[PDB]
Amino acid sequence: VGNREEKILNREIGFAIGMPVCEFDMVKDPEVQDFRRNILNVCKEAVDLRDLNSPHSRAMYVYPPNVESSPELPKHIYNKLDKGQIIVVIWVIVSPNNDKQKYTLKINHDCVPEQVIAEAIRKKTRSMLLSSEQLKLCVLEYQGKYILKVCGCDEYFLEKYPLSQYKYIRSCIMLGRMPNLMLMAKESLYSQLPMDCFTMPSYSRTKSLWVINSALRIKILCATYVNVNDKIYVRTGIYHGGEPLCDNVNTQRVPCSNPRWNEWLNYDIYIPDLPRAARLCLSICSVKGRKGAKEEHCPLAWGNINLFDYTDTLVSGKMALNLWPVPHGLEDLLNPIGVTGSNPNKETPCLELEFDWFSSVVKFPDMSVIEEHANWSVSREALRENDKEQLKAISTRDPLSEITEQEKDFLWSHRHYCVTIPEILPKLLLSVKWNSRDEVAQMYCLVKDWPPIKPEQAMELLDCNYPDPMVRGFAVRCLEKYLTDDKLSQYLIQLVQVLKYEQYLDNLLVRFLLKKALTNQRIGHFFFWHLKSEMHNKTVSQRFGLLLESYCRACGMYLKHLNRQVEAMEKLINLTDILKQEKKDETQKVQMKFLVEQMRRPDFMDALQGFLSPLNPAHQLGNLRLEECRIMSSAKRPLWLNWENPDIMSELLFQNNEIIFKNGDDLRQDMLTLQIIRIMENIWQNQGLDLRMLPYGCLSIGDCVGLIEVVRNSHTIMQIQCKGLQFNSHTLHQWLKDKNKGEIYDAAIDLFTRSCAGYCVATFILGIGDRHNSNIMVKDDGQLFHIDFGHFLDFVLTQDFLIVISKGAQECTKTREFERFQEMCYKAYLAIRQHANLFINLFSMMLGSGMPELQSFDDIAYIRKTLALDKTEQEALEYFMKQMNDAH
Amino acid sequence: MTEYKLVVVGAGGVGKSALTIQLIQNHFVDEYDPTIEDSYRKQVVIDGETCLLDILDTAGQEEYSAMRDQYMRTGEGFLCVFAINNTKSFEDIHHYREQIKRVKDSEDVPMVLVGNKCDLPSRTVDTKQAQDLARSYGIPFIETSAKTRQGVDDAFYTLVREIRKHK
Ligand SMILES: COCCOc1ccccc1-c1nnc(Nc2ccc(CC(N)=O)cc2F)c2ccsc12
Ligand SMILES: Nc1nc2c(ncn2[C@@H]2O[C@H](COP(=O)(O)OP(=O)(O)NP(=O)(O)O)[C@@H](O)[C@H]2O)c(=O)[nH]1
Ligand SMILES: [Mg+2]
Ligand SMILES: [Mg+2]
Repeated sequence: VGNREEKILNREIGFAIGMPVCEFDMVKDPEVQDFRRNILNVCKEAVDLRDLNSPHSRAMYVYPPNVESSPELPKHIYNKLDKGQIIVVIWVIVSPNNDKQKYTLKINHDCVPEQVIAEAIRKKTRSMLLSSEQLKLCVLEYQGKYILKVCGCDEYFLEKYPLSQYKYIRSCIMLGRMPNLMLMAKESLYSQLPMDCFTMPSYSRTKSLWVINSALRIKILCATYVNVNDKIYVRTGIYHGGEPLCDNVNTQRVPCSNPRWNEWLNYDIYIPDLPRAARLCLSICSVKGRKGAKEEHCPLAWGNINLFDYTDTLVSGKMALNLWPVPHGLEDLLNPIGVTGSNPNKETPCLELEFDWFSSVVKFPDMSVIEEHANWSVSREALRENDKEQLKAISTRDPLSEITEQEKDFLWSHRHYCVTIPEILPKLLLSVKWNSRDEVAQMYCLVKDWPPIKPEQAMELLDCNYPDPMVRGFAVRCLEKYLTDDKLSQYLIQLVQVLKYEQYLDNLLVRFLLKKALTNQRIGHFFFWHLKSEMHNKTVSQRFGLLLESYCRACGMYLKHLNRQVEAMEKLINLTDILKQEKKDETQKVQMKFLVEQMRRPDFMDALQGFLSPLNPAHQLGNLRLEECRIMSSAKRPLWLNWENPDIMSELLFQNNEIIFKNGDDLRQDMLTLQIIRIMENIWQNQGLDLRMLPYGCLSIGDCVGLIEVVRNSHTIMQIQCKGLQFNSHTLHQWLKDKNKGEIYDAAIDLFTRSCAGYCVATFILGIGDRHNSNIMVKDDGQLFHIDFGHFLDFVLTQDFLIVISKGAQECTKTREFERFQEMCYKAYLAIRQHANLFINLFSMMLGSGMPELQSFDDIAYIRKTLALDKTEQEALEYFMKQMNDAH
Repeated sequence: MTEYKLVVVGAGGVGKSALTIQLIQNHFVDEYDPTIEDSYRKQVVIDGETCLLDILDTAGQEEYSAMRDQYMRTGEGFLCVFAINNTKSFEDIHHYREQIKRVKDSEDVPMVLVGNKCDLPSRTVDTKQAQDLARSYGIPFIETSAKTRQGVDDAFYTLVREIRKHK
């Protein structure tokens, strides 16, 4: 209650989320107060998991192993090693002034970290000498005392994975670099671990629906807070997710001067037929067209309502709700995919409703009644290999393939046999008439004991197409059994967005994410920032705020570290804001004079030093080398920031950490593209194709503010032609030769044509636009990559690139080098097409976000054309070869 | 607080590791433990100049020949060691010194010549032949033994004051 530590904790988490937690106590919503109380056992669950095998389990929480998905190395990666072995440099600190000595070892890549240490102990003991005292004392007491640590960052090898499965070692093998690892004592790391102190907060202390012989009707009494700029009306509609359960109905047009309706709207649906996730979607529309002009319908404000509350009670009686402003355009007068709930702002259009009052409290039937009605329907209703093969054909369809009404009836008839093919469940679920209690009851029973499926397929059951709780509960339980922490971080942004699709705060998906965020701090780091970046959106600030509160209440001492990051970001947000407010027109020189004069301030220079990088919490940021900080030459004044790496062996990784801070552009689309590029590269690497990509780090921390990783030794191909004085078509091959001479030249041409192939396929499939010479960059060794992924889903090859691919020849298209090049594009294009369902799922899960290029499924339908999903795989290759050989 | 960066180079089995280990921890090894690239450091008093020595034990095996370019760019001085049993030691020691002057185009680079295992009563290399090549390269020469501490200090200390000549 008034516990001194709780008053301090409540103040600390209020600084991290941007709003005081006393505002949550003011909320009178019984669902909100129930969430704060009932979510706490998830906090208790994860804290107990951290303290299970202490202190090793606490070290695993704070420093979890950044590990790859599979220990198996592909053929082309294994051949990069010297007869299966890898050379690793082991370091150790000796002087109190941080002096270092090294051992270089040639070990198998399979060796666990403890066996790598066993080689160093063997090498050290062979230099000294003792008999029956070396094996007895030295070997025994030097074992179980040390661990391996990456030189330069806070990554530890705390688990007995194969050494090559760690992502740092895997990258050194693929780049030719040599791993630099540091030995340190276990008790030196355990002494630096924080102490857990999680205690429960103070706030921790009659008629069935199917017996209602009536049709659904809803009143619209009147509205308030409307400003005129002819007539207005309210458009309503019962929705199950994004699909309407019946025809939409409007009200009689009333002049906007004084709006009163007081009319009952009848809906073509029986009350016993209302599904669990049934929602009322309504809005207020204006009609502005008379005397010579076609009348125009535009929505003023909107607002959705759950027909059942979180206690499975059908809403009845009078009700008022404030409506939300129109979204970024709309493709209709209604917004079903919108969020459900009343607007906290009370100077907004408020609409007073009245739902039918039946004399008793109406509840949704429990599963015992539902299962009994299901067996009644199937009993009243009382193998062929031909259509059995067709069921497999329907299973392989992409999630946006039009399933005809004949195929829907075909799937639903064979609903008991398609449990043999469990991946057909999403196709079967969309062939269900959710406005029929007879069908939904039988569908509840089949999903009740449905065979679990892969995480990539179960995430599809979490987008806006599947709002039923039983369907989502099955999808969550599939993730709880099969989703590793590696893949959870990979699809974390998608799984965070689909939280908005849940109609209740206390659900099963949020408990799975919160538990994993409090069990893995690498997860909880980005889990925090994805939630925090959207706290400005008042449509989700209450859900994400209450979730952040429960996280920050049990995340441990990492809250203190997050508050350093928040305060550092708010200082950068304030600096770039007034930089735009007062110095937008002034030139870059006087802008810099203002910049450095504000960064020398103590309050500022204290907050921007000594904190973890939000791009990667393993990267420590120390002193701000403001001599190297500058305002870049872009539209919205990006801040090139340079910190020093405070790690004891920063020189072995990097002494300076350069990060771009952008304030002006929306970075949500750049995140998604870079995530997909990362996934495409993982698909290509796992099946032979060595196509090196470069998905540099990018993180959105708020409304059009975020961080961008700086890639080193990279030059825009304009900066290549600009040094060399106007455009020419052979300069790219010359600079790549001037930086790669002799034997090194052939490898640079190799890396160039592979990265160029991977980005020709990536930019074509994703359909990213506005590709010009200033969007394409090249590294020193020849790695090509792209930047600025502002627009996608709205065919690249240049004579300059082909000359480099064919090693300077004139007839580059008729070259054996070029034939190997396009063969890589063909194998890479088909590789992405075989995983087309995964990429379609990721895009469709991101529809709940407010991204401009992702508002409807028709935006996602662009990749169906580039991947040619309606045609055959060969017909798709024929399509790609013609599209990518047009001229060029 | 002067720090001298020394690099011990030579062929495999000539004793370049037993030389350094003999310097620091007053010890001698009989096990041929092949080295790739190790580093040692210890404070030494030389002519009143209390200085730190950063030694870099290299690989005598030709398998890791690509690693020679980097430690030859960073080393201030080099401790070329040959085996007084192997005639091949004096042959490829030409390539070692000539490669040092290739990554550092300067023809004059600190580099004292060392020949280990002088304690052995059976030697197959003449002392004058080493002093002949030492004068040809304009460099000193120290005959050493790693098990008897025979001038192992003098072999390194000469290179420490040899680097001071360039500095
Ligand atoms: C924390 O105490 C040291 C624990 O070290 C270890 C623990 C377990 C396995 C190997 C080692 C280990 N030992 N010696 C190393 N080089 C080393 C060699 C000689 C000296 C004495 C000197 N003045 O030249 C000092 C040194 F450091 C190295 C280099 C890489 S690993 C390692
Ligand atoms: N008797 C005797 N043996 C010596 C002497 N110096 C070295 N050895 C022996 O010579 C062998 C080779 O030693 P080592 O230092 O590993 O040679 P190296 O030049 O470092 N080999 P590498 O370059 O591959 O690491 C060992 O068996 C060692 O005991 C010495 O002065 N006397
Ligand atoms: Mg790293
Ligand atoms: Mg050696």
